[PDB]
Amino acid sequence: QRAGPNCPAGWQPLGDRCIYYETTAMTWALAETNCMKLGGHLASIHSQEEHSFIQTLNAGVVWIGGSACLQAGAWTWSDGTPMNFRSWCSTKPDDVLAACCMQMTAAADQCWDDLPCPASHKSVCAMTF
Repeated sequence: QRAGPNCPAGWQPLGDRCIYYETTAMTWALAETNCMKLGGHLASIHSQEEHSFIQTLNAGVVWIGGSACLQAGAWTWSDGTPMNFRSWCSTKPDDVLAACCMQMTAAADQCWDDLPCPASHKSVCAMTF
């Protein structure tokens, strides 16, 4: 008798860790809110190939990077520090109040590009224990 796979319940312990995914267009507001109630936040990437994962699914854009709309040139994670690895294309254009919620389109040629926040795109959430 040894009950204990990975996650507790109402989650998705794919492999070992725990991650979530959706399809219906639900931006930061719709995603983050529902995601918060679950227990986690907008997933991220490190192994790179994992980035290919969300790109392989294809279901809109993915809100993953953080946010910046109350400082002078300061981009970080959702609520921490910044990341690395990103040689898709040149740096994002502009960086004023015009955009507050970062965004990485998913057209293959769209390349990363900040957004103003309203753009109901699929949700990509991850988590651990």
